[PDB]
Amino acid sequence: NPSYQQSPRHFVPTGMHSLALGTNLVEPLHALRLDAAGTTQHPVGCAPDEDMTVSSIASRYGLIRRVQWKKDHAKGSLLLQLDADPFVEQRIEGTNPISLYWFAPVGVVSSMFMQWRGSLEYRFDIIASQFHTGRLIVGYVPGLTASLQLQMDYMKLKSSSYVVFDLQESNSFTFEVPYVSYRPWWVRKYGGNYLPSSTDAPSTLFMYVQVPLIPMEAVSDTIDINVYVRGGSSFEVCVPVQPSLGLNWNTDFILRNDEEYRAKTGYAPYYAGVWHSFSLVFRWGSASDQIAQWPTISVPRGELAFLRIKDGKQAAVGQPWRTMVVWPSGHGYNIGIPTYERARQLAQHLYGGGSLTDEKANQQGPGKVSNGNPVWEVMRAPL
Amino acid sequence: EESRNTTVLDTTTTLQSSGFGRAFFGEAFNDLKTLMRRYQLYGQLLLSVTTDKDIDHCMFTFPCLPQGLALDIGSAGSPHEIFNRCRDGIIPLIASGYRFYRGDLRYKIVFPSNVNSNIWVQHRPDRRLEGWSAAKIVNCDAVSTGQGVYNHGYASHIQITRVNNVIELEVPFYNATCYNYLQAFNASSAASSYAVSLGEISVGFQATSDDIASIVNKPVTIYYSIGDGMQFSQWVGYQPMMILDQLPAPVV
Amino acid sequence: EESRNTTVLDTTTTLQSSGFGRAFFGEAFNDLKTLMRRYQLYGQLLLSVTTDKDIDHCMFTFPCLPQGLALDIGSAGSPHEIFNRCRDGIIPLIASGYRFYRGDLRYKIVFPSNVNSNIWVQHRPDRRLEGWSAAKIVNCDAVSTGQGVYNHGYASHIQITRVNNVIELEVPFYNATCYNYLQAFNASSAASSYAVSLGEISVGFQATSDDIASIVNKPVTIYYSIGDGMQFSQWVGYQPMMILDQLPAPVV
Amino acid sequence: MDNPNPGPDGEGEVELEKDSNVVLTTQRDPSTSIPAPVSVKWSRWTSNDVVDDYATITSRWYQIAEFVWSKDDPFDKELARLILPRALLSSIEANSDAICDVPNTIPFKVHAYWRGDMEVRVQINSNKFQVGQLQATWYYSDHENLNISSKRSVYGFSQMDHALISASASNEAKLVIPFKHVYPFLPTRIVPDWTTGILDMGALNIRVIAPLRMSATGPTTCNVVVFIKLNNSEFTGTSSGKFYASQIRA
Repeated sequence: NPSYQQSPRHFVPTGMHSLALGTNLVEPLHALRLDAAGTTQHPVGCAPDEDMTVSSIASRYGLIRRVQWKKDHAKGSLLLQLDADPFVEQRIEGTNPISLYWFAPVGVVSSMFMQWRGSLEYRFDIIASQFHTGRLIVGYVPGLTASLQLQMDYMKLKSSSYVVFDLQESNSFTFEVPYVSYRPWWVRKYGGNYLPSSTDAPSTLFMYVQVPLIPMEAVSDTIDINVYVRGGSSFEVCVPVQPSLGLNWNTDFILRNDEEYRAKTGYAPYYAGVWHSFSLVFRWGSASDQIAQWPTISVPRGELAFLRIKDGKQAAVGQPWRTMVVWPSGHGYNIGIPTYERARQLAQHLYGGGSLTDEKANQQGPGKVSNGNPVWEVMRAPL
Repeated sequence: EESRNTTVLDTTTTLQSSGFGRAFFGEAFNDLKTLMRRYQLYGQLLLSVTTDKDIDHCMFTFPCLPQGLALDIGSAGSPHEIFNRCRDGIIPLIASGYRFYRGDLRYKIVFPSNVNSNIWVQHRPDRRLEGWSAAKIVNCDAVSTGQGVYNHGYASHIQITRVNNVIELEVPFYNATCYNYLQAFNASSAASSYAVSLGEISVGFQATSDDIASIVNKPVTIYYSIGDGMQFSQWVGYQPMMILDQLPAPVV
Repeated sequence: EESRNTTVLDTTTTLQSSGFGRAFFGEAFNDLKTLMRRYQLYGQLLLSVTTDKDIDHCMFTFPCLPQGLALDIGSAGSPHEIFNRCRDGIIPLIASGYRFYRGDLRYKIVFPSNVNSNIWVQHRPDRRLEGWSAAKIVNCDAVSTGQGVYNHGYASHIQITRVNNVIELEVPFYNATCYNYLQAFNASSAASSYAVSLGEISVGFQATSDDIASIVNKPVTIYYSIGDGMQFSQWVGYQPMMILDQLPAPVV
Repeated sequence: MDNPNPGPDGEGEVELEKDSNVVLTTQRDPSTSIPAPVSVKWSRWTSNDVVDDYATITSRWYQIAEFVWSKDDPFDKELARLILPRALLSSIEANSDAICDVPNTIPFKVHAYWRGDMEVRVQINSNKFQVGQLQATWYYSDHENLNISSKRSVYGFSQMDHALISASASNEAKLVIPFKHVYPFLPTRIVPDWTTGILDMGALNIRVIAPLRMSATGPTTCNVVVFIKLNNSEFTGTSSGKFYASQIRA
């Protein structure tokens, strides 16, 4: 035993490693493996064919638009005016209360990032035989705000960058949309559920009809044009933020309007139980001072309110407790008193100027808790 | 063909490549594997004790998978506001675009600080996942099988809450498969259910029924990243998305 | 011209240069970048809970900028005595003399010690700064948008208050600009507001509404330095200053 | 360049694709789409039984689907959701005879497990004046996914790689499908650990991107025929044919 008498280190504790960092950083853990050098391995048929990579996800065409190009379109008719951002939109005509949406892979991989830059690539597949002859401008106006989105024609389009395509035999072309902005990157269109920081596109992509469609009398008068979007060779995204998109795997959404009434957060499930400082009262736990607290009901001056639950099956069951009188206990919070009319008379006593200690347990029984935090309906009556 | 490219009618000049932000921000964002290793909130739960729990009884369980859990918005009165409002996060938004995965996961379970009790954590690779229903965090009821207790041979770890209330994990790929399924899962084949989650992690407190009252309705949040061996294999396009800022605001 | 020098009528001899105190004090003070890296009090706030907060709800937010916040003296009854009496500190006194900045910031948020609850911290570079009004610490009210909650993809960190109640940060330059504005900001252009703060840090507790009462009216102090990448660019002269020891004393 | 001289023999060059004793010809170049690289053999890891590919019989082509594609079919329209290791057997059982009657599928009657690649040729016989376009897309394990009922549209299968069958060009769609299942073998019959969803590698599904368009007196219908080869196969677990049950009709 040599005695070590030199001065020791002098650190800072922290509770947790970094959640943000993910590249150049040996992250220590507690592996639930049996070997300390063990790492999952990929044999010759379990091999990763796809490198997960933004420039390999964004480099995939996704169908985004179906354009009806008929014979009776004039020499200036608009076919599409979609925006020159990766968030090109195709909405599903469904019956859900929140509308689902189709995105190109460049849009989904660009929705997790704050900023993007670079050229896009639109592939137009003009589905025609070799006997349809047409010609169409696919142009690009740098910097159109929404007020200048109208007052367009193909003649204003020809002053900017544009591409005139001759539909004679080859019936597909890729217009590579330029990236012209004042900004090296460009902030995402939608953002999280947050109405500011919602920036429209740098520029707009148009597609007019330069020379109208001239179909033969044996082929059809109409032609579908498919429009595909790909992140180009120069497309790139940088800052990882909250995705602006959600999956369709669970499209249920809960509107939190304040008109309905419930217990406070963390005080549910609750059951009818006795309490020594107060007769039954709704308790969220078995220890003392664990009464379920309740919000204050906005009762106007000169009236009163008792309660009745919307669903008696979700209520706490001693009879299932469907009526309740919410009133301050004096300990700084509102208790919910289960009642048997009696709730109306108790609201007449309390809101009329009485107290709990004025003269004006056996029903506990099994003590079934409520089904989570059930919604309580506020019944209101004049005093 | 999909990525064919017939006639590139290019009007553009050359744009200077930033290296996916390497030139400006000092870091490249091309590799999406290293963005997947930022920890995302996996689950969020309030500790609800139903029956009298022994020391062995697991407080909660969850199947461990990179697809994200069956998304708990919450009850219609009290919704979990992140999974209500900020739908699905990043890792199942990228794993939504693939079909198979072969790799490990990390967890970093964060415990409440009011509790002091020692916490055990089991990894159970035996467990099959019977459908996307109940592919979620299960507050465990009274014990009927060996699911509900601490078990012996499975790999465990005990976080002392008094030292640090966060246990950080590395859940290995213990499947007999080539790779596991990655979308939502309906369990057609009976052995296919052995190939979705990496296992089934169960977290349990070692407290008796007198210290169990300080545990009740405290939050436990779980995180996850994909842990350096994760290789999503087959490219499958994305499904219909929902745009978040079109979700309705809570009108006063 | 400004720094022209027509006829130097010098009566002086040579004075021995100390090296900005290197000869006496063992350290040079010429570089003002390294004086800027001493931590200055950024903000100071009492935790005021308004509505019933969920686990996701952010307790407070602040836009993160080296210019100093919109200076909160306080209410006319109870002033914050440092920003009342010791006006503005050093880093916006030096950043008052420049126009643009490009760099990072450090924060070192100090939490109260009576609380135990685990604390999350988000950096949100999406957020624009709408004017110097509300360029300050915002005690958040009830949730209407995704501003008010924990979010997924943004870079976060969770300090365990039981281990150490201080989280130390490095907020990177995630702007699409050349450099950001550095004086006070009136938001003329609608995209100019994307170029003032580095982002918008939101700190939130993971406590329920029963542990939220120990949080109420506890102080949280924030610091900042400029983090080794900060480069203030365009020289702009100082504005009218106010002398501090001419401020009136509190007469008994 | 551009010297058209048709004769009695016709104008263009005809390309072949010969197998064991099946040659099927196409005038047009295929639109090949290969969703994964070619699979390794993988009988070393899970089979001690005698394993042999029956390439003189299994690698022949066999028609497994034919369907009229009229102009009455709208835009977002399925035409055939073929489950291809099943559809090779359920087409034969749809011909009202057993699996052992066809040379291509007798080792499915005998053996218990199968791993192999699949070639698919989705041939069309549209007129030159018809205008329309199919896509033929392979999805790995359709029925092991529950949100595929919402993905199953032309916007979702255009994102993964797929073939396009234009009705003007009378195009042909080659489609090389290597084996990527979770488990390295597909059982041909009811096996002890799974009974439901047998021999289901995934779904070839053939949506419509553009419907048929024509004049008032144009040719309305359009026949599409799907052929399948089973080339880099291997069969293991020699078992009795009386344990093989018939496929689900679907």
